[PDB]
Amino acid sequence: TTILAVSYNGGVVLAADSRTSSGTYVVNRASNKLTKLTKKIYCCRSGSAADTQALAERVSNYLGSYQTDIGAGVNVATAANLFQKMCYMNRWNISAGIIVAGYDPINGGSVYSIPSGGSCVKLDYALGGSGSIFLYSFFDANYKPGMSKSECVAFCQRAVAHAYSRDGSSGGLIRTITLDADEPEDQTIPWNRSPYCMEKDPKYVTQATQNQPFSSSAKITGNRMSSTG
Amino acid sequence: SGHDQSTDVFSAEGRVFQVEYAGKAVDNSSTAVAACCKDGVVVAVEKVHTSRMLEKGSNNRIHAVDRQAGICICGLLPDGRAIVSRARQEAENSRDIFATPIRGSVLANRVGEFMHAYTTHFAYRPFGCSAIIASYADDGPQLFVSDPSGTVAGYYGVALGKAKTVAKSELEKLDFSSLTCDEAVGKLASILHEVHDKQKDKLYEVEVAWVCDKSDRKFVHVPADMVPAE
Ligand SMILES: *[B]([O])([O])[C]([C][C]([C])[C])[N]C(=O)[C]([C]C1=[C][C]=[C][C]=[C]1)[N]C(=O)C1=[C]N=[C][C]=N1
Repeated sequence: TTILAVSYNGGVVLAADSRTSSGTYVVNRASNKLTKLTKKIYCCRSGSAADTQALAERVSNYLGSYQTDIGAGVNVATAANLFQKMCYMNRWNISAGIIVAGYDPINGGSVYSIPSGGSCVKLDYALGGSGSIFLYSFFDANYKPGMSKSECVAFCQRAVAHAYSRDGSSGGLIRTITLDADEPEDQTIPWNRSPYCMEKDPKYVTQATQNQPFSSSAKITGNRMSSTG
Repeated sequence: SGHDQSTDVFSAEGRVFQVEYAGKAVDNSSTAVAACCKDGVVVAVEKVHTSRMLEKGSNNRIHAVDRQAGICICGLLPDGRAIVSRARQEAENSRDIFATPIRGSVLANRVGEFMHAYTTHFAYRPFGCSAIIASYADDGPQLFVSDPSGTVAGYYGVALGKAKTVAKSELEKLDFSSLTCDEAVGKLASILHEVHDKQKDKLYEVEVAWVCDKSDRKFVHVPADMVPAE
């Protein structure tokens, strides 16, 4: 699982892969780790597939019962204190890394990263999942803050594609959605139209010369591809 | 007297006779010749068959040590097979430990130390054998000769055997700088049919082997139809 959420001027861009894998076997290759809480507030979802699904639909029922009694819109800081309350009083029993990102008219675009420990940190961009450790040095070099909506979509799709190329846990589709003052626009690009893959990376075309022919010199001349020559 | 009974006995003038007596086992053996032909090395020997019923290919004195090198022996055949089976072990070590083919000057220096180590101890006797290392490693074409004393030396051409003095003068007429491996198989085999007499033995044939760029740097024997007939 590689999940991330990046803020721009208008709102936020949620990004995630699509694969639940029982250790080493792909149980599902079209998962949806972008969970709707309210219309403009979603959450990314990593870790245990059952422990985080039960939290996401328990928060989303407190959060819709709140919205009816208030009669107004729900702030993102409200939804991020319902995950922190539940991920802290269950922190020894669940495995839950949650990234809460959304839009509210008061504060604009907000990103909250709630790790497995149960803390809450408000950010500009957040990373999560087992594939997130590849993306710290990728965002230190290639990420500049203050992009547009069209640039954050193509960046976060290029960000996830570098993550599941090296990670074995992550893979599949790339599901992204933007949350701002307009309608929430979702987009799912496949594997075969992904912006990066190592199989078509032109520097991994040459095989590593392991299987040397039996020869008279120490001059390395590539692999042995035939029984005759 | 008792000054020539083992190997750990210097003479009154500093000589070791059991080494020098082993050198008479090579001088009474069949004729060997070799040549370095500026892209490879050709080695030819004469097999003295003692019976008409020996199979063609018996008693081949040329053995492949590595893919690029091979030792032909001159002297006693079973004593030289301990040299061949040792230099194969020296060439297997460089492929398995150092991941590199053994060089020509390094394989010969390992032969000359195995043959010398049996001339210093009382329980062992020296070899009745002169080993000719013909190699083509990343240091070019090499031609070495290890005598029973353990002395190695790089040569351009060599004659060993009984008529090694007449065949040495026949090598001085070749070139070794413009000489190729294409012509030298016909030349060196024609040395053996002129240096050797049929008035002692009736059955004698020649065995030639090379390693050069035409054989893809591989030590091979001849195709049977490249050798001159007589
Ligand atoms: B992602 O791989 O972390 C994913 C996130 C989930 C919330 C959709 N989790 C899973 O794939 C888990 C396994 C796992 C992998 C790595 C870290 C933690 C957990 N999958 C399951 O829990 C699972 C396994 N078999 C059947 C159903 N669900």
